[PDB]
Formats: sequence, C-alpha cells, structure tokens
Amino acid sequence: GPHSLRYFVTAVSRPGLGEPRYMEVGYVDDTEFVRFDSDAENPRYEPRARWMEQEGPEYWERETQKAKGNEQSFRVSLRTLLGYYNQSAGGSHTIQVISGCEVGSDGRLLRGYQQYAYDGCDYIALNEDLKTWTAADMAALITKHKWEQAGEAERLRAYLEGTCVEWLRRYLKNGNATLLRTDSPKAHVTHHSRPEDKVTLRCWALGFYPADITLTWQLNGEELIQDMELVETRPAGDGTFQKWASVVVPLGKEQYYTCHVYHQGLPEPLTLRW
Amino acid sequence: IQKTPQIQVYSRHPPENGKPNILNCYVTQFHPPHIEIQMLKNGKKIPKVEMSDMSFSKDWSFYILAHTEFTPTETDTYACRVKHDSMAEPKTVYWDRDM
Amino acid sequence: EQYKFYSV
Ligand SMILES: *[C@@H]1O[C@H](CO[C@@H]2O[C@@H](C)[C@@H](O)[C@@H](O)[C@@H]2O)[C@@H](O[C@@H]2O[C@H](CO)[C@@H](O)[C@H](O)[C@H]2NC(C)=O)[C@H](O)[C@H]1NC(C)=O
Ligand SMILES: *[C@@H]1O[C@H](CO)[C@@H](O)[C@H](O)[C@H]1NC(C)=O
Repeated sequence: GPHSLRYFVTAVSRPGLGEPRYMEVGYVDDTEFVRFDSDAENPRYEPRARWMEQEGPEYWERETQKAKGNEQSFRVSLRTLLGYYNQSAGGSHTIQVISGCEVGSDGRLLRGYQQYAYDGCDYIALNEDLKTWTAADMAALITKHKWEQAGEAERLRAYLEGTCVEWLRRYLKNGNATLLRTDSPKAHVTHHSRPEDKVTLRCWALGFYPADITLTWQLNGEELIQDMELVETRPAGDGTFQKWASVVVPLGKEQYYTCHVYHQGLPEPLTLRW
Repeated sequence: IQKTPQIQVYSRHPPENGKPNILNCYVTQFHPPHIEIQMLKNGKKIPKVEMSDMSFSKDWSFYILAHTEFTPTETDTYACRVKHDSMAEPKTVYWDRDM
Repeated sequence: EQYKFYSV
C-alpha cells in the first residue's frame, strides 16, 4: 500500500530560561525512526528504529548538522514572529511544522506537504500543486512574499519530489522487515456495571500494525457508531498499536451486541460477543 | 490555544501477575507543549521511563508517549502523574487493569 | 532525510 515520510518540528521559546527548546521527530508511516532534541546534553540526531543502524556514521553527522541549522532558523523565526504580531518578548510562543511526502505502492510520489502553525493556529501552508503558499493572516502573507521572492517554493518542491521520495524508498527498503509487516489484532470484550441498571461493553483490539483499524458495535446488524465511545488509536511501546470502543447497553441484553474489527491483518473481520 | 491533556494508562498485553509486560502513559490533545510526565509504581517515580511517539494532530495539539517495562503483581499499583499549565495542580491517573 | 529550513 501507500507509505509516508513525515517530520514533526517544534520550537518553543522560554523567556528567562535560555534559548528555545527545539525538537525534530521523524516517522516512516506510523513508526518513529529519527529524533533530535536540543535539550539533550550532547544534542545529536539519533536512530529511533532498529533498521536505521544500516545508515553509516556520515548520515548522523550530516543530519545532526542540518538539525542544528534548523534550530537556529526557527529561533530566528520565533523572534521574527514577535515583530510581525507586535508581541512582547516576555511570553512563550510555539512554532510547529509537519513536512513530508507520500508514495504509492510502486514508490511513486502521491503528494507532498509542509504546513506551519504559530501558537496552535494555521500560519502558512504549501498548496497541493507544490507551487504556491496560502497564508492564514497578514503576518503569514509577509512570509509568503519573502519566500516567493527567494524562490522557496521551487526549492521545497525539489525536496518533496526528489530527496523526500528517494529517502523514503530507501528507508522502506532497509527496514522492510519492520515497515512492511502486518501484525493481526487480538480482540476481547470487557463488561462493566452501571447504576442505571444497564452495562458498559468495551471492545479491545491489541498488538496490531499498521495503525489503521476500524472497530464498530452492531445491533440488529446496524452500526451504533453514533452512541458509542472510543479512544484514538494509540502506540503500545513496542511498535504496535491498540484501541478500544465501548457502548452502553441494557442489562440482560448484552448478547444482542457484537463487536466488529476490520484490519489489514484480518482476512475476514473479527466478530466478538461478550 | 490552551488545551487540557487527555491521559491514558494501559498495558501492552492483558496483565498476568509475574509476566513481563509494558506499561504505557499516552498524553494527548494538549497545548502549549511544555509538560511534565512521570510514571509511578506504588507512589514512587519509576526511573527508566522512555519518552517516544511525540507528534501533533491536524488541530496542532500535542501527543506524546511514556512507557516502561514492568511485571504486574496483584497488589502493586501504577499511575501516571502529569503537570500542565492548563491545570493548577498535577493530575495523577491510575492504571485500571480491569478496564 | 530532513529539509533545510530558512526563517519565516
Ligand atoms: C527484507 O529485504 C531483504 C533484502 O535485502 C535487504 O537489504 C538491506 C538494505 C536490508 O533491508 C536487509 O534487510 C537486507 O540485507 C530480504 O533478504 C533477502 O531475502 C531473500 C528472499 O527474498 C533471500 O533469498 C536473501 O538471501 C536475503 N538477502 C540478504 C542479503 O539477506 C529479507 O528477507 C526481507 N525481509 C522481509 C521480512 O521481507
Ligand atoms: C504594538 O502594541 C503596543 C501595545 O503593547 C502598542 O502601543 C503599539 O502601538 C503597537 N504597534 C502597532 C504597529 O500596532
């Protein structure tokens, strides 16, 4: 299926406490594989997935140097934004960026993207065509004009169609045993009492990969999607994911509800009852 | 943009006393990013906690995971204490093995 | 690999 290379970058100022904290976390699909944290003793880009051991020492030196340069770039961005927004230098502010590309099953580019946020709100984003930016406000419009005159769109587009795609292919190749695998979810249902003379039924799905999955509760063959509760799919510490979905049903009527689990590792969807 | 974090505590495998497992504390949907997270065993901070899977959703709120290896016992209790500006005092959420 | 950014 399709795959993605994504980088989450965060820069947070902290007046009176020194320089901004700068962090970079990279993911190949839903798997973390690289990281940089300026708050480390000896800040360096480091592997987060076993297969990254296949990259030589120069990879780490190169990326470490790149990270240090980005940190400085964002530190200046933080300062610049105080000017655009005319804000005081005594407050903490945050800049966020998602940058990445996605390829199809054949390793061919499907889409590229890079979006910014300042203090939790859209700032500037590259359009689908990878040729122009769209600014959320007048501050971002200034950035848009600067970047346009600097030819940034062209430089970013070259990265997204080239560098980004080429390295993603390499990452998928080197870590194929990890990234191309499929772990089937194991499911079970828990039961809990309620005051109102009814019960809570919770469907659990464990140890699966990739992260995408669907959990539903059915009655009379129809999905109760609406009246149920759930949590977002979450990592379980070993590279796999888990999720749960619950529904409140009338005591004694439990056997009338069934849980459905759809996943890449489930040839036929799982159906469970309590 | 200030959002209170959702705190979820769970094990990798269904718990079984005496068997190695992994305890997770996923802190999500929060903003600003500054935050303190501690995993506890019987009210005491666990030393070897690993931080990972840091990211943010489309609405820009942050997500991060704290996890450690552990061997469940019938009476040992586990919890995750979180400190965020959206709250005056630290919030401690327990691991509910029966959930 | 990561992209090389320049200030906003
Ligand atoms: C994953 O791919 C390897 C192919 O070679 C890999 O190349 C490296 C970049 C790195 O990704 C390493 O994993 C490997 O060195 C597969 O290994 C080969 O498998 C074939 C069968 O298709 C076998 O005949 C060869 O002997 C293997 N070659 C080597 C050099 O080991 C490996 O099986 C793949 N694993 C999975 C789960 O798909
Ligand atoms: C910037 O904000 C200050 C108030 O903190 C105000 O005095 C000043 O006029 C503002 N400048 C502009 C250009 O809006």
